[PDB]
Amino acid sequence: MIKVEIKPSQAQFTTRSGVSRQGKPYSLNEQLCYIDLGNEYPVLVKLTLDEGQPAYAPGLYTVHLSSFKVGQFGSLMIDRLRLVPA
Amino acid sequence: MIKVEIKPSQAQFTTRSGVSRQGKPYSLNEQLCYIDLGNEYPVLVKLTLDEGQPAYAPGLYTVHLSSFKVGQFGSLMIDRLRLVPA
Repeated sequence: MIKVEIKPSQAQFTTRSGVSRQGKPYSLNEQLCYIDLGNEYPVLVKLTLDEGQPAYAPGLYTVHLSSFKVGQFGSLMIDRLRLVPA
Repeated sequence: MIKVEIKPSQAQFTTRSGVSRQGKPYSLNEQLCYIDLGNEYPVLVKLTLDEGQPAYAPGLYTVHLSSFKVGQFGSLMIDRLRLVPA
C-alpha cells in the first residue's frame, strides 16, 4: 500500500479554468499531498480532484483501485490518483 | 493492494530490439499478466521487465513501491510496473 498524507497546510484546493476545443467551459480542482516513495523523506505530489468532490481533509490515506486504467499501449497507467482513508 | 496474477500461459517473455537515437543497441523483454481492476473479470496488461531480470513465475503478486515516480507535470505516474510475491 501507498501511504499518502494530506498535511494541515494542504487542506485546501485551487481551481484552474478554461475552454475546450469545441467551446465547452471546464474547471479543475487541484490539491497537494505527500507520498512516501521510500526515499529519505516523502515527496510532494499534485492531485486533480473529481467533479463535485471536496478537498480531502488532513490525515492518512491509501490509493483506491479506480486510480488505474490500461493505457493505449497496453501497460498500466494512473488515470487520476483517487484516495480512501487509511 | 493491487492483485496481479501471472497465469501458467504467461510464464515466458518476448524480446523487442532496436537502436537508440545516437547509435546504442537496446533490448526490451515484455511479459503479459492479469490485473484485477474491480470489473467483472481481470484485464490483460503488458509488463516490461528490468535489465537482467527473468520472467516472473506463475502465481500471485502485488506491486512494489518502486513502480511509481513523480512525472514532469508534478502528478504521480507509473514508471514500470515492478512486482513482488503476495
